[PDB]
Amino acid sequence: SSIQELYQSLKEITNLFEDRITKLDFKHANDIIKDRFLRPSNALPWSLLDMVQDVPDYKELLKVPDPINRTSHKDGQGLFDIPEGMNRGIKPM
Amino acid sequence: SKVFIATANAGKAHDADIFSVSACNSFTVSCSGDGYLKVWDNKLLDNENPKDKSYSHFVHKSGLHHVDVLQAIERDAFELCLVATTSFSGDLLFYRITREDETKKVIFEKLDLLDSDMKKHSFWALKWGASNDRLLSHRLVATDVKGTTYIWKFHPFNWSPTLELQGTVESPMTPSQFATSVDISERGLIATGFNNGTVQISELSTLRPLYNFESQHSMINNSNSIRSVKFSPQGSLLAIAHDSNSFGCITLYETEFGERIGSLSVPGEFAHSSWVMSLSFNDSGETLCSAGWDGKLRFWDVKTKERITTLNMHCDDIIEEDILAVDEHGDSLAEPGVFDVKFLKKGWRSLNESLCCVCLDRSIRWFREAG
Amino acid sequence: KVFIATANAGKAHDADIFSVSACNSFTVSCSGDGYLKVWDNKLLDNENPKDKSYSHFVHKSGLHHVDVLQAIERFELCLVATTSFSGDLLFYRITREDETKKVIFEKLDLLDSDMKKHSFWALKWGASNDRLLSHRLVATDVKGTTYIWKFHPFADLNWSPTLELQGTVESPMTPSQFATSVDISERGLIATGFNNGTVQISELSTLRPLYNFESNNSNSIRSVKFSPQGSLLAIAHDSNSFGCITLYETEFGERIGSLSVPEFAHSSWVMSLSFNDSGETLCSAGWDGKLRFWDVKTKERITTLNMHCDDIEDILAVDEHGDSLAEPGVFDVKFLKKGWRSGMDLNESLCCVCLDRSIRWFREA
Amino acid sequence: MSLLEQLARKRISKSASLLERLVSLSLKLSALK
Amino acid sequence: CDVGEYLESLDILEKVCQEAATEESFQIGLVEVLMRCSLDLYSQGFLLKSVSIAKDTIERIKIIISELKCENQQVWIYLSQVLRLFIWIESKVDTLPVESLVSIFENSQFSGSEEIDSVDNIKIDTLLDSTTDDNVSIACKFLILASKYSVAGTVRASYWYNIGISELTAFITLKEPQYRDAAIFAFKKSIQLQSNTSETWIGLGIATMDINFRVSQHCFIKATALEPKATNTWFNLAMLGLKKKDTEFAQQVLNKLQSLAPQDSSPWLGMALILEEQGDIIGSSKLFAHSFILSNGRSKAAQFMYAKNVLENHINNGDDERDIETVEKLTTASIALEQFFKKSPDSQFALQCALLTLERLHHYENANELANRLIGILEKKFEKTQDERELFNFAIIKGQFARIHLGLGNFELSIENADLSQGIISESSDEKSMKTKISNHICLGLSYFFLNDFDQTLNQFQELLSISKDSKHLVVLIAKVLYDVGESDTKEIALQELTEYIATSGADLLVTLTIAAMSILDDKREDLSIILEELKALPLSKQIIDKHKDAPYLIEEITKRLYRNDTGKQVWQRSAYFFPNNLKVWERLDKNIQRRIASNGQNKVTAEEMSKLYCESKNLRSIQRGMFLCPWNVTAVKALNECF
Repeated sequence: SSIQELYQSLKEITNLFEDRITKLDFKHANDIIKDRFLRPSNALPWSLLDMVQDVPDYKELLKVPDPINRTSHKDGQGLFDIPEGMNRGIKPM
Repeated sequence: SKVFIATANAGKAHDADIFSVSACNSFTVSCSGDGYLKVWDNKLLDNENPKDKSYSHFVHKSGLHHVDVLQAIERDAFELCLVATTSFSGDLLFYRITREDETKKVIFEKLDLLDSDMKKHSFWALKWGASNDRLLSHRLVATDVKGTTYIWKFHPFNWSPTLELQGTVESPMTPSQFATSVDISERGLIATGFNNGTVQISELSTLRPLYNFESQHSMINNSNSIRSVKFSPQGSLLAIAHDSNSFGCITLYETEFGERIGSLSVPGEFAHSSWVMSLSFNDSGETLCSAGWDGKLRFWDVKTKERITTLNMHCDDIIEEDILAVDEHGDSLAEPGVFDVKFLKKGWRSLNESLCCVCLDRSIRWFREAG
Repeated sequence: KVFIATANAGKAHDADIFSVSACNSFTVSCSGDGYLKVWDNKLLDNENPKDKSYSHFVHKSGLHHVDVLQAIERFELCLVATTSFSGDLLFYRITREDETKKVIFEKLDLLDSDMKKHSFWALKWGASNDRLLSHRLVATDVKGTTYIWKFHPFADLNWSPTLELQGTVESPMTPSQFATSVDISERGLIATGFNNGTVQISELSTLRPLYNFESNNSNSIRSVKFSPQGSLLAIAHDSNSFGCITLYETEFGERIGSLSVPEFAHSSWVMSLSFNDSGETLCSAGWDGKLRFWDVKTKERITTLNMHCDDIEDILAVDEHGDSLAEPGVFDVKFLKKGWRSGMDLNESLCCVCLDRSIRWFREA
Repeated sequence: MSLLEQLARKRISKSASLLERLVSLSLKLSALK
Repeated sequence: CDVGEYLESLDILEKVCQEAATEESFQIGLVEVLMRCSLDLYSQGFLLKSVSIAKDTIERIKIIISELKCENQQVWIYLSQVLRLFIWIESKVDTLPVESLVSIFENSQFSGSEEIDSVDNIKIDTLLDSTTDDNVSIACKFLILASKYSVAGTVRASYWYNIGISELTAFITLKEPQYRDAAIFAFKKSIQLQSNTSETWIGLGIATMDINFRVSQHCFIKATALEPKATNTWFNLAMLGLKKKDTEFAQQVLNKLQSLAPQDSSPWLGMALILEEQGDIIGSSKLFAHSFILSNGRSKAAQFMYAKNVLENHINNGDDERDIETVEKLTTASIALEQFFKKSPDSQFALQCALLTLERLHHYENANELANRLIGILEKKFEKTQDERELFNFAIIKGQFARIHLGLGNFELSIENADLSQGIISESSDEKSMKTKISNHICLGLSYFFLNDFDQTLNQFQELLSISKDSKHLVVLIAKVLYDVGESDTKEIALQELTEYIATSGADLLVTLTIAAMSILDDKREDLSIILEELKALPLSKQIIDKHKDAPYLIEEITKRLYRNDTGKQVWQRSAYFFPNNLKVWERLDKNIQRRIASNGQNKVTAEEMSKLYCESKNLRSIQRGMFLCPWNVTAVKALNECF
């Protein structure tokens, strides 16, 4: 029932279009049940990984300015404290 | 932002699904599952029915799923035109296309180019390679169901065509897989795609492997299958259309160093909601068109990896007597899927670029770029 | 307020009883064994209901939806439409034998070969009121499309039935969803519910959508109902293994309020809804085995009936795991108008099909 | 054998009761010195 | 060059330079075009070609400096720009031409200013005399040295700004205070010569985010004042506010940035972090996905955050292997992390996340390499610093690596690694080590099972596992192994264990399903009736959770095996009534409905399943379509063969 044998069988077909109907008919249950429910597997299922697996710098999100080639409103102790279009500034918490 | 507008349609062109389309300067050809090769004239006047300038030929009962055309000026005056198709039974067939001066009708003349031994293989894909100063002769490549690739050299000569087998390339894995795709580059490279998500690059001159890409992270055995491989006409880029389970993805690779550049996605990284069926580059190679099972044509900018525009297919876009809104079982064809798509050069469909696609409603549609 | 049992038929079907419907002459039930059963309403003072019962095998895959249309044309018309698990919309004509009162079923072929290739799920008959000249039938398919027909009993009094398709209404969302419930209003409105909690209201006059709604594991819409008089839409939808009821005003689509008991109405899913003739009382069938009656204006519970104990403080009690302490129950419920059922006449009636494969009848005292 | 591995090797119910009966750059720089 | 074409310009310049290899300008222009091409390739995403062009540029620069004996600021700036490519593409940092670089740095005649060298401590002699120095540190030192040799105050200001930028890059990459101090010194020197620069202010503000929030806030305001049409300074302000735990300020700034300049992934990433801080999970996940999608592949922070979020959301969620969407998300996370490793390898957190993701995806071949790299990293870290706390992490990674070998079929290696991990963790007494102990016991038991079928030590390890914890899935696994042994006593003990779990704890579906399967396979017609009556009384919640319909399947099997009639379709009818939009339900009832339910995106289906649905229409057109979808499907080819 190998695919190569089936393809070799196809090669025996020799010469208006017709929509023909196939003649194919569309133990086994025991094998399916054993595979689904009672077969220990080499690879651990997600249920056991759910039990044995444990999950493990702001300067990295910024952009450093590029090099430059030139050849070919309020205040406080001298420091700005409020940005433009804003009303508070910064307050650590 | 490019704009594409419909120019000609033809509904119910074939009696079954149209799986592939190919075009040349003189005409466009399509193949379908009903076993017919249909020729559509490119030199069609405005406001003329494409079906009037049509010619048909019966090839095989099992049906056809691939087609390609090779047209060239071989001698100073000789005209060459060949069509190669693979059937559902696994046969590779060749035909010659000629015309009369009396009535300009197309003549189909069968060619026997394969030897006895080569006829026992089941072929799936095919592709033509024209001579454009890379080598003196034309070439034909094809893949079989056992994972092997075949390379031929075609000699037109007195009319005596011969196919000389240059060699074969076997699959890089054991057990062998299914070779679903193949392509040829101008620089002389061969790309073959497999059903497990593996694509292999080999040299045309020496027939030796160079790269072996894997794009799959699979728990299901064949949930990552490669559907289309396309080489960029100008650069060293390769486009891979593969399957993510329930999705369609396009990945870009560079063939000079063998690196994964990135993926195409619209706002995971997925290009189409359903599986991507076909890919096509334009003449410049700066635009890529993808056909999807979701019934859309999407155009991408290759340089910026960004989508440019989208075309939606409707069954009502067709002559009202050639509209197929329901198939033989009763399913709705309101937004039919697209099987194949192809770019046409300027001056072929009479300037600017043109485009053709075949959809799930047994319709063939032509579009042209505005501007 | 108090409801008293009148008749009870146990082990009526050989599978699940999914739907029930009634008219002035009989109550009709459908089951998963593919049978239609007709129960004569004009029962005696004390008689076993199975004596007046008639069965008919319809389809091998079973049946889950049923509805009956009764009207006087000019002639007595009684027509039953049912839906099969295979997706077939089937029509039967109900007649009575003159001599022996035996019930005769006649199958009708109203759909052409093109229309018989769809998969239908829900259906609903639209009676001819003062606003509507002809009877109408609405049905939904597994792809979310709603179909509207017109029924013509006569030709050009010759009996020649004909179903004329007015048009279709597409689902309001892409990708489409499963259309699970449908209803038609006497004023000319159509409501359609979907499996994701969306309700769409369209117009019968011109067949275009009016507006849309949105109502966590399960969120399916189980039943959409229109008030017999006035502008009111009642929707039964699922919480996570819980039942909810919400009311909408149905002119511009404004939420009015929900029905709740100590915001859920039932411990399990709410299976069906049914307004009475006046529209002032609403009954709910739940998968916890109870029927709850509500006051529409007050939005407060009136009474509760238990299908597991005849003897009749009401809370939604659940165990440690979160499951209801009450066992599974009613599939479907339906009000029967005054005078429909013969007995000791001037009171509303009720019908109920349960998981025990039994059908129960109640009368208000 | 790694230092960690050497150090580690130098340092070194009713349910159950029912079962009873059964790198390069530095090297290059040094070499070129 | 300035418009996009480099190949033609490169060919023109190479042809020009061949017969005129005596003029400085020709080679300098060739170097400039090569550098710009390499940077454009890096921006496009051609990393290997970028490093190749960078190596060629460095060789040409060596030729210029040594053979031609020429010097200029432009060539040094070009070299500094080229050297950044090796640091950015850290996966290829070992291809740095150290010989050419040292020859170039030795052939120059440099005066030397000690003002910056006192804090920098970076010199040619110190770089040459290096012992146990990482590749990245050497690359950063070479970048700083290249920036330092480029010797009204405009040029001096640019020179100091370049030095400060290089020192900031080294400080961010290596995380050492001396580089930060040197960067601050260089920026202070640069500002004193030309204040209206708008980029030395940004660098100064980044350099002092942690030292002082007031100084860092004075910057990013002057920078905005000197140049208002930029979104980077506002993002820096938002990040500074987020570092100082000021959520409202950062949220307001990020909302302003989103309104003004959409299609930029950085504000979305910042808002994702903000919402994650506030305890919101769903909105943070949506923002992370949006930020990942918007950036294509130009941001690795977005890739890392998306992968981490996906792993966090699907690590104890009770998922099933048959969930197609979860597999899609895990595959996307794996690909994103694979692209992340081309620029930032040797990161422990990302490596552990990738190992977990690959373990859940059953990709053990790549997990082996990742685990080997992680083990090497841990060993090198212990060699550098001899803290003994590394043993615990070492043992946990050993347990991971033992789990990896089990899936590859290497049972002896699993036994070895699990024994080592158990030996280290034997003290334990911590909840973190309990999972590792359970994992080691499971691995040892299964390895002893599959290795020559040796059962005594298997039983000992399963006894230890049961003593450590009495869980549902552990009991199911033990029962499965005992049943697979095949002896009568083992089957009896497995059934008894399952029944005692049912008695001791509450009722369950998985244990009931296993008992049903054992009864069916052994054909115990006495217990089958009780199993059937227990399976037909499931509550509604358990039916909602059972979205793959195992219970109706087993109910139908038992019904058809016992009563020998077609009664098993009633459970499927009720499941269809309750869940009409489920693909698994309609298989036994109607195939036309099943085909339409998964056609136009109504349900998520794979190509193989769609091909199977097409071929079941039993006509030539549908069979041809299904075979076109999956030509390797045996049933499609059989149907096509039987058509003729």
